[PDB]
Amino acid sequence: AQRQFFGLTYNFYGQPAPLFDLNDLQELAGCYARPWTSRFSHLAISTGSLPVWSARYPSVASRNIIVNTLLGAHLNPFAGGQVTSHQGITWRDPVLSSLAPVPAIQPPPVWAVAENVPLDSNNYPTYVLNLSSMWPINQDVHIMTMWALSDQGPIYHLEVPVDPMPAATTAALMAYIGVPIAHLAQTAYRFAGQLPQSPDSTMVSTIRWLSAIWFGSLTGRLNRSRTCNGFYFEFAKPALNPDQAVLKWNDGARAAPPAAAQSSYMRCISPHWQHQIVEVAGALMSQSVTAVTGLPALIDEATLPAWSQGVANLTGNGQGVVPCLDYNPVPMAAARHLQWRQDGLITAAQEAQLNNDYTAYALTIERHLTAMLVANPIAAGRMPIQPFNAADFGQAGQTAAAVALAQAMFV
Amino acid sequence: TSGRMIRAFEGRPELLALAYPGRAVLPTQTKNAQFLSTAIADRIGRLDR
Repeated sequence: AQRQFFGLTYNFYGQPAPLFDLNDLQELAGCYARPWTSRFSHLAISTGSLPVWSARYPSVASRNIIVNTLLGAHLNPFAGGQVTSHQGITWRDPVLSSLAPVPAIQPPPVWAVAENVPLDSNNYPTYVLNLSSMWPINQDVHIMTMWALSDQGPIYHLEVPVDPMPAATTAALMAYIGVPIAHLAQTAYRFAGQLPQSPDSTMVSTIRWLSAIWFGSLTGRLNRSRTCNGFYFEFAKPALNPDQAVLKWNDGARAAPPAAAQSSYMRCISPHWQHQIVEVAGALMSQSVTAVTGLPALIDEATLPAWSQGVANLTGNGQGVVPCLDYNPVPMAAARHLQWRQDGLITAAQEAQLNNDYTAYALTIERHLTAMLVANPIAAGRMPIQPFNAADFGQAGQTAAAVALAQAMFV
Repeated sequence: TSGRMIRAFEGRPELLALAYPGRAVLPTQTKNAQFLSTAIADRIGRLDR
């Protein structure tokens, strides 16, 4: 199993302190006052399809964002090698089971406030000793890092080998027929969460393919007329249940393997993701794979924000540096619709209607978020939602390159 | 095979001997014994954590 990890904390958007309050620290959905393995606790039991959000957690991404900010204040052991306290709260034990008020016996030193501190598990030797019980820290820290590096949307990884899907993985995949993406993400999160796993594992490679397949269907390159290995994702009309994409197996044609190995990093370049479940689900699922196996290679700095330029174990500009692509959902949907009519699944009249429906749907997302931002100004003290500008909803980004990659990926 | 994990077969235990050929094989020299001597221990029982 992977015995070392690296990470990076969040960046204060000009504010002087991490953006959370004690109540946020008090109302986590999991076990009391523990951040680990909690990113899905708020929807383990569900009814209906309506997104879950509340007054002080007003977006589907809000809870996870808060958690990331929260962790940024207490991860000192992986930077300074010691446990510290902030505003009179610290960990119960060196195993970091949960947070608690500081005891009045041996108060640990007060944490010095800073941002974007690089992290290395080797600074804290006890983690190696207690790996069997501290394993979930590995997954969560990696998740936090993968979000901290971006100013606009979480970063995640894609790859497809030259060989066909190995038989062992196919045996596992049939267990996940007809399950929506969100459920799959929750399952993927739990798998890499509880116990340490080897990078070489049937389950790991299974999820890796799942990530690739979903992206291929996302562009519409994969559909019921062109499957990966019989697998593909089925979509509902965006006018209603716009997110209930599920996995299907089919007996039809299969896309041929790529000429060479393909791999890249992906990102959403528009604020839409903060209130769109499928982006969160896809990002987390891919990130879960990278968590257990580590980063295949450094990320290209060229398109990243300022604080992300040249992170020690994360970003670079040398030779073995995988580029990162980013896209906007609206043009992506248009391309997906275009693929469908080209493959003949739909007629052009339907394609025009689908674009109108989706654009209207996306408009509500923007309208909701922009109204929600002013209701929770970042200067208040906590950041339930990430700041943005109105123009960010119109950026096309590298969407053209994205669909080009998928076409080169599944062929 | 010490350290591996194997199933129980509580309903009728005689299946236990059949389920995992090779484990605890006598070093006698018989045709089946000679064959079973070539089994690889890592492929007994479950494979994953």
